[PDB]
Amino acid sequence: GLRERLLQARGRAMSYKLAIDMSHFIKEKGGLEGIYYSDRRHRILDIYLEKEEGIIPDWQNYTSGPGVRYPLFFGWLWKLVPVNVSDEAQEDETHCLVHPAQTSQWDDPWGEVLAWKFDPKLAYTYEAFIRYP
Amino acid sequence: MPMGDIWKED
Amino acid sequence: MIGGLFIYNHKGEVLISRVYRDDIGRNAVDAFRVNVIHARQQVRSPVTNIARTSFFHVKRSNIWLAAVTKQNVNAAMVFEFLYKMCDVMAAYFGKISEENIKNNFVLIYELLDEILDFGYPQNS
Amino acid sequence: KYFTTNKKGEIFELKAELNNEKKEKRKEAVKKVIAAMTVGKDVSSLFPDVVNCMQTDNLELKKLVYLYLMNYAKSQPDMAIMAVNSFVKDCEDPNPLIRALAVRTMGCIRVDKITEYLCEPLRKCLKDEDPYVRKTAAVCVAKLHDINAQMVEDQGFLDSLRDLIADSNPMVVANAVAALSEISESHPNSNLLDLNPQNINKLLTALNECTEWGQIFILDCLSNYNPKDDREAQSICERVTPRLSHANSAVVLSAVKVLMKFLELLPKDSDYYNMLLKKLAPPLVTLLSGEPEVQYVALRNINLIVQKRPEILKQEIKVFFVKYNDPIYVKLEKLDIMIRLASQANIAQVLAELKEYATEVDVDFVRKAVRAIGRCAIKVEQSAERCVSTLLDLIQTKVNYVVQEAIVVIRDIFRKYPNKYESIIATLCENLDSLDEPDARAAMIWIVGEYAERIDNADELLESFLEGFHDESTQVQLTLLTAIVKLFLKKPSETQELVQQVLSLATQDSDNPDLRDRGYIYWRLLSTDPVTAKEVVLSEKPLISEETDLIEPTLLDELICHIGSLASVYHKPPNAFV
Amino acid sequence: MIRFILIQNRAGKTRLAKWYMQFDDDEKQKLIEEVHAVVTVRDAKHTNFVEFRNFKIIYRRYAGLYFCICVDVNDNNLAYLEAIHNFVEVLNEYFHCVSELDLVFNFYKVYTVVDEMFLAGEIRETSQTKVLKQLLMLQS
Amino acid sequence: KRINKELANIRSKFKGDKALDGYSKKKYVCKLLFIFLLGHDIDFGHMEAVNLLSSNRYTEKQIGYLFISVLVNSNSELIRLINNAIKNDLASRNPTFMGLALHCIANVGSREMAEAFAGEIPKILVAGDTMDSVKQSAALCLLRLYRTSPDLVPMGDWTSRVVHLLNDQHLGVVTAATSLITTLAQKNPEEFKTSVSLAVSRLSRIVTSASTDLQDYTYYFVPAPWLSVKLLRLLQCYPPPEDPAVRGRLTECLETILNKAQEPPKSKKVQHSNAKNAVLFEAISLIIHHDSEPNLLVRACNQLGQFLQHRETNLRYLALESMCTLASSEFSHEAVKTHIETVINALKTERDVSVRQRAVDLLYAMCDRSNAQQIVAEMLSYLETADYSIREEIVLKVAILAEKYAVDYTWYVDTILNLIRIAGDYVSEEVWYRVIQIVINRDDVQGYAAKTVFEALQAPACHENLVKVGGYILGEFGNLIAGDPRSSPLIQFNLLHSKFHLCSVPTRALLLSTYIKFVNLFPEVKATIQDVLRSDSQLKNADVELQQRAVEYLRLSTVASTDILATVLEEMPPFPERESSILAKLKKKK
Repeated sequence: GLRERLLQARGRAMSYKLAIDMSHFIKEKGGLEGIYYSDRRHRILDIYLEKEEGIIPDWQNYTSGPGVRYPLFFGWLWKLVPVNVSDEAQEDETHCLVHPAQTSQWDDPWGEVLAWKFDPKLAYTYEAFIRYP
Repeated sequence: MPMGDIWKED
Repeated sequence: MIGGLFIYNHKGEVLISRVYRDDIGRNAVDAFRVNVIHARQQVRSPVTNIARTSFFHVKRSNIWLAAVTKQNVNAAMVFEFLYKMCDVMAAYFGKISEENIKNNFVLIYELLDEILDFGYPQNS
Repeated sequence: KYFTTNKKGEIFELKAELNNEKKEKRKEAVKKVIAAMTVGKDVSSLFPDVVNCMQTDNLELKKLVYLYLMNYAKSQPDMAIMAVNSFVKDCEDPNPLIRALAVRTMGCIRVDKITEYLCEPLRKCLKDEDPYVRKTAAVCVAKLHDINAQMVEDQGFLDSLRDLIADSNPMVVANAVAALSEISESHPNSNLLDLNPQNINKLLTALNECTEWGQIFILDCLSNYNPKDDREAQSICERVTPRLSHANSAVVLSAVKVLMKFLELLPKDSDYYNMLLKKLAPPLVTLLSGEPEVQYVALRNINLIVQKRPEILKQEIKVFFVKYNDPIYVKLEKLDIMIRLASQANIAQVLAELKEYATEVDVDFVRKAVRAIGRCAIKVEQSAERCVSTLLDLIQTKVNYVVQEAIVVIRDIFRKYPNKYESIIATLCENLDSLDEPDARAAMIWIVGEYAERIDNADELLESFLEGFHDESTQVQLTLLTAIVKLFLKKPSETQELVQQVLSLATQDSDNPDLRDRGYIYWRLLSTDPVTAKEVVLSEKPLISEETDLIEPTLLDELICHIGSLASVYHKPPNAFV
Repeated sequence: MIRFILIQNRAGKTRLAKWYMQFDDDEKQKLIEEVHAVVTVRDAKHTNFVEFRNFKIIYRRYAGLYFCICVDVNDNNLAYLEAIHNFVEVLNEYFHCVSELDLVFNFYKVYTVVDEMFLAGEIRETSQTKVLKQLLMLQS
Repeated sequence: KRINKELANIRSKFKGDKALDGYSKKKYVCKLLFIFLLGHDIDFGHMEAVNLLSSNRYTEKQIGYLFISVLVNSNSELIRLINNAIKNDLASRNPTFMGLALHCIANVGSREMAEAFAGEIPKILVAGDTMDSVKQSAALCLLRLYRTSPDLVPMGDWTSRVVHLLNDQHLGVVTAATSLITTLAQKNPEEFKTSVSLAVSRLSRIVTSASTDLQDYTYYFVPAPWLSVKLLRLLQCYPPPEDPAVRGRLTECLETILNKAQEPPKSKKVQHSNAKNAVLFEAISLIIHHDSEPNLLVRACNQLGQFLQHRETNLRYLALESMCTLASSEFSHEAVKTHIETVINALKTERDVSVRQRAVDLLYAMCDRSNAQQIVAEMLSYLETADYSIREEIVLKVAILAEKYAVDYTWYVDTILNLIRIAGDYVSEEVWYRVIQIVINRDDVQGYAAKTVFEALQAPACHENLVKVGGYILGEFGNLIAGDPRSSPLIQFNLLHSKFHLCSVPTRALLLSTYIKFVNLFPEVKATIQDVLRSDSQLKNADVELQQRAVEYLRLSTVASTDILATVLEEMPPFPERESSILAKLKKKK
């Protein structure tokens, strides 16, 4: 369901403990930490959590700084690491053209390809409260 | 236990 | 003497490059491909003078061994060093192709770290 | 966890793989980093993770890390000084190969702390055991002396270089004299320290017992040396004379440079001069049977050798005839050396190949051949009429890239012989069977301007060009005046509308100050005294020399000392490429 | 006006070439090499417009493919750049996904999409839905 | 190898007249086209596919049309059969076949086909019975025929129907008719004057629409960006409307364009950002080309000034590109000149060579009287580390600015000497013509220019153009620096005689005139220069220029009459007023 909708992208209160539990459910369901970032997958994940749990679209807000992207709202356990794609990856004859390896690159203001990755170090304390005002 | 992204068209 | 040893494929992509002096940069990398390989037919003299820079090139029917200098080198010494390098790579791994480049990419740099030092063709 | 890269559509971290205990995975990771560095990525954010983490095995990983450091030594010293103390603490290692590699990768760092933090590992490995360590030490001495700056112990480095000149290993002393030549690229106070009666014998013994590479540097520094003795000079020539080395071209041309700069004797009475002339010709002939690039370099040097001393390859011309399986540069230069060596005893062999080369397919080669026929006409005395008939037959084929080059050598024949060919003008100027390039235009305009007693309808052929006065040709005035300073006197009230029209076009229409000054010099001369103008402009001119395509003698004496250099191949002054 | 449309992979081949002006065979052989030598060196952090003598060649890099559309310096470069992206999205939506192997194997559909998108140096249809409907009607 | 095996397989498929089929021949032509895509030339039997165009198989017909479009040869009967099939498809009621024929005409460009089908295609274009997909191909086909042969295009009575094409519900016809009228307006403005007033209403109906309309012609929540750009480029090729209602409607449309640009973005897509900024930049170019509304010009200059601070490099390129004619205005010229330091900073902090070239062009355009010395110094600091390909245009632009804006010409001579010293190999000849003309014309920088070029010639790594300029300047004004002990006539000759040998042919031609002017000037220096003129290296030289100069100067120095010598080699009168030959060279270059 969620993995099929995320891989088909080739062209109440916002409590933090419930967001941690839902992030753990997503990680054990096999939906993230292996895919790239785009606005369509952002809207798909927001609409999926709003459909399956009735969540207000307020939590998914990542940092706009250059480099590593962290979630600003507390509870979400998915940061983004700027993946520099190798030269032997963007030369294959089966890679999709409208794909966030070559579509999401033009859209970010720093020009960096973003992917998803789990970070349990932010489960201890906040990061956006000490990184940016 | 994650999986692999679809990078190649089958 | 030799201020660079650039190995180019038949299209123009760099395989093994090396910078020895501060007067050779990425513009010196790109200008050789811009005005030597990607050009017209009737290939002239192998010592090309571009922007007070000297490009020697030797095409071994599939690959382009080039040297980029910027002063009064000994003339035939650079070509004899290039032919000695091609003979050493031939005796090492048979023919010279992109599979031989990728399969011995560490060994090529290991040979360049011993047969050449600051543009001086020191014998191993 | 920064700088995360992929592998054929995956996600994996490089820095954890670098800091991991798997040394084979660390080697594969640093191989991928070096591959990205070669293809042109910005992998400079891994420097404290590839330098300070040097805890694994020595040889291959340290060689790759030192390759990364000698590639990225132009980075910031704040990042380069993270483990630079443990980097420079390598002159006490048990492996002299590791010591020499550390010196060779520390020499390429042009940092401000280099002259204060590299003199101790350099001096701690000068008087070492392995000769390759001293070789790399002298290489890095020349590398640090390439900046030519007063270092912390630069005088001690020069004294150690002078000590390493007279040492045991031949490659070591060859590299040391090469470093003395490298620091001798500028003009210091201790420029070219000879120390003759021991260093010459040491260099000769090193040349006798050297390898196939140090002889080039030894003969390179020997080329600038100029002694004054006689028996010492003959011993130097006897030690230099056996040269048929496996490096077939560089050592041979450097020895030819040494022997040609080593020519200070009687040019007609010294028997050893004739001995050297007999000595140079088997290497200068057998040098051509190799690869095409060193063949081209040998031909470009042989051109200068023939232009200076023609009595070296004079009796051997059969090795310079072009075959049918040669590249274009060898095809041009063998032709030029052949038409320079066209003597009075091989014209029958020369002219048949010259008239055969005109039917080739390389356009520049056909242009060189149709200039070569005229150059051979200027060279050979009793062949000018046959070559003139051959050039007229080639012009009668009406080929655009043949006529426009043939009329220039025809103008050269007319300048060499001003009386014997007064019949070609009324046909050749009447043809004009092309739209001529400016060299052929200048040839046509000069031929019309001179010999004006037989081209008496020249006013129409000059006024055909006089309307479109936009080219680089001052001949349209300096040949108009040299004929219509006498035709206008023989016919008064006639061609004033030419001898004043071209001056009004060269006075206040031509923006070129050279053309304007020529116009004013002419206009102030013939409008004042016609006898003075006829004495100045229409005076007799001397004939040109026999060898046509020559260089200046000062530039030839410049290229004599640079026979092995790149200035011989470029045929330019050495300040034309800096 | 659009002078030529090129699809060049980074290896050096030419997959699609449409020439609207009058070029010779040697001119077509030389301009492809000049386009390759200009375009395939600059990275993604540069601009997307290059000038040759009087050209305004606009290029994008989709997964090793290089889409180049040439123009003279009179027209809107962002408009032709989004025309390139719209043509790539039309070729994407004709399939479920597309790549260089699909562009090689379906070049008879690629030339149909180009002839239904660009013509005579200008754009034939700005939309994509009518072009997809025309391609589905011509699929029989 | 593999290409030879593929050619052998193609010859085995179609070499003689073996038994084949229609689908087999179609697959053989498809394989031949696939081999042609790999870079292989083959022309075995083009008539077997040219005669197959009269079939009913649409796929095979399109394959044959692509084959005769990619391999259009100079055949007579094959092109005649192709034109007959084109006329049969145009006479037929098949819209796909008619569009394929129109595409074949517009891609072929044959003179015989353009002379044959010069009348039927506008009749198809104005035919109301045709579909909407035929007109958008036919208008571009007529545009291609008009670009191929403009003399064979009549101005028929269908022009009122051509203007009436823009009132269609379908908008691809509007795009094709806009591309036609934008080219035809440069020769017939009065025949499409009403199309301006129709296109204003069309652009208003586009930009005043919500997201409900234009369900297929929209682009990333932008209503018709290519059509809006085509309409604005159509209006740029026309004067502003004299009607006040049409002028106010156009002003309100441009105001809504600027307000939509100043509005925050709806989505975050960079495709939406480009498709929204494209209409903005074309509206800015229209406002700048009109130069009629100062309220629009001030807002456009402020919009471009705020756009120059953006992060996207291919947006800063257009922000620098669309301001060259904005700097040529008068009212917003100060608002252009507010960010000269920003242009200089964009030239310094660099990421793209064409971005630097556009910054150079904008600085040269906006250089009127702001800071001429600062602009010239920044241009020289850019030129010292510039590229080795476009250096000549920068050298000519520096020379134009230096000869244009200079109160005291001492800085001009210093600028020309710095430009000759820094990469004099790319300095064109008009620059060193112009500095000689200016030094001869002016009469207060002569001694300074002579002393400055005499000090500049003493460097060892001099350039050839410096030797030419110094040779003529010393030969003209060697008398004014004869009193100084460092500039005696002996040193004045010996420096040029050292620079004479290893230089080129026009240098050696000019220095001989300098030598004879020195013989005319200083009777102390006559002996050595007369010996150099009498030398055999000058007399017996192979070059006719140097031989004539040396021979006639040796004859002219020994006529035993100093009065005639002084009358001939006197002071040179100044040049007449020319018409900026450097500007003519720059206009011929760019």
